[PDB]
Amino acid sequence: DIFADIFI
Amino acid sequence: CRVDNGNCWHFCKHIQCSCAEGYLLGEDGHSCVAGGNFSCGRNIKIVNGMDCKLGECPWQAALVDEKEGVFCGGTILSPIYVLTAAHCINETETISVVVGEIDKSRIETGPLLSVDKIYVHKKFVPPQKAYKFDLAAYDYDIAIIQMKTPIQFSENVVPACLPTADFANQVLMKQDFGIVSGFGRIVEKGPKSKTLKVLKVPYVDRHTCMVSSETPITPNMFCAGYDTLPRDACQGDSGGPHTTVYRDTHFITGIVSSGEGCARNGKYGNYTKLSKFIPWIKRIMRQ
Amino acid sequence: CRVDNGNCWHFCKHIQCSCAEGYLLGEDGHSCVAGGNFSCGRNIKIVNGMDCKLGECPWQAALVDEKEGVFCGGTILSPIYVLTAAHCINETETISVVVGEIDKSRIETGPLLSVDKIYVHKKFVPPQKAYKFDLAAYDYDIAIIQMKTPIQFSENVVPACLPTADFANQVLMKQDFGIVSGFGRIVEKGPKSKTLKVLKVPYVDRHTCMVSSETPITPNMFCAGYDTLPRDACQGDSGGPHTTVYRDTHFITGIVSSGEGCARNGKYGNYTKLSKFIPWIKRIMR
Ligand code: NA
Repeated sequence: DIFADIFI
Repeated sequence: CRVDNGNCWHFCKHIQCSCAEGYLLGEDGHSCVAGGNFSCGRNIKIVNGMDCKLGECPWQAALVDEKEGVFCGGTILSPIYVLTAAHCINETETISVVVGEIDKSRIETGPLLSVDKIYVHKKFVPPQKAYKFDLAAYDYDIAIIQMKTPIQFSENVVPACLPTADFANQVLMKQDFGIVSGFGRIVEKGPKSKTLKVLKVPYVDRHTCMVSSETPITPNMFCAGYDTLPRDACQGDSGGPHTTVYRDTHFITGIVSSGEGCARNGKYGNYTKLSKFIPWIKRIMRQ
Repeated sequence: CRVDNGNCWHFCKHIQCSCAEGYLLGEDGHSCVAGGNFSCGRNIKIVNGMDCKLGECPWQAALVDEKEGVFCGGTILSPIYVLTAAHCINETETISVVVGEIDKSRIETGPLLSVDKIYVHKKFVPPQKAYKFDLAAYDYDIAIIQMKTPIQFSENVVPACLPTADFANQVLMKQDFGIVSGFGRIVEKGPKSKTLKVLKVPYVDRHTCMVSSETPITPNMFCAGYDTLPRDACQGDSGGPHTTVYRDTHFITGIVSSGEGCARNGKYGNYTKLSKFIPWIKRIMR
């Protein structure tokens, strides 16, 4: 898990 | 390729035809048949909707939270991707997914599929950003949840079909009706339905659309529903699917996004217009 | 090997010795030398700070919004990734990056760098969430920006050296001072500066930290500043680098996050305790 929310 | 759609069943391009994933080009060069049992868009064939029987809305996902329950819904793109609205993201403490169930109470208590990552469009305009910058609130209201492990498909759990921008533009949205479903509340400010509800709503023309709204309806959204007929989506339905049928096949066309109340006179429900986010979806999905 | 760091210039693994990215271990198994010209940390060597000369804050990034210009700062990790604060993300219409520049005016009028993706920490707590679920506001105030195109490094533009949790916990964060910079406000509620300012801020003891404010800093934060000396970060400085020097090399140790006003008596700035997020950073940089 990258423990992140990605904004594309 | 605007006269008969090039005679293609699904996608056309001048002409040459082609089908959505999990479909094969007919022996004639224009037809499209399901090349597998778990092909997208195959079915058993909210205010004032009818219960969506089991397997009638297989692409219907359920976003679930310990305290809040099912606050939103989504649409299965593939075994490990689920489309929803950006404004369903980061509004509850936790968040996980549930597919294949139509009974609200059973979903909540039952087990839950875990979420790995979550993509949110960078230009999403939350109400607060809107007022401060005078932007159209809930613009670019799109998001994609990536499951940690693949979802197990069945005749009750299968993805909706993704259209081509052109196809969704010239054929789909030129159709008469679209299907919307969710576990949202059954009455503005009313109770959450105990069952997965489904509803048919007609595409409304751009102009009629903008002119009847207190807030701007940007090119990235579109409205649907009825002028006076009290049918429409509502809170909790966000992220829910909006699909169009074309030759016994459902394609994703919209995403329950926003609305002024629920099922009000002279007003409609707003939806993210997927024909504007196909490349955005394709990019993610292909990785 | 917490005995003077094993007499090693950078990282000490219990003894085994190593160095920061772009550095080379000496023949003595202790020293670390610069592998290239754009090696991280290397330098030319806000309320009441100084004008950071060009080439003195090479890792300083400027986050740029069409209508609001520079609202936050960031820290260059590599040619592709820039470190910043979560609360700086999605709080404006557009977000571009600009580097190797210290003039506020020229940055807003000049050519910008395009942003591709942005990784916001999944546990970040905005004022919104902190009121709803009684969480600590600005906990996990960290985020990573991924440029569309590799940044061109030079004398004026180079990254800050990413440390190891240990090194940062046992050596860096035991130092007397850290350095911080940004284009933020020159005084609480005051105007943003015309030029990049840089400030030294002493490390404060976590206790003197819990005692100073109604708002307690979580274990993922640390505070730094002065008791009565009018020196602190301020609004617009968020995302900026808090670096600590060790053997003439600059390691990133914190991120400008929050604080009660700017430069108030008995209050200090709050920083994202970066040593808590090293593996988090390492995963995304893979
Ligand atoms: Na002070």
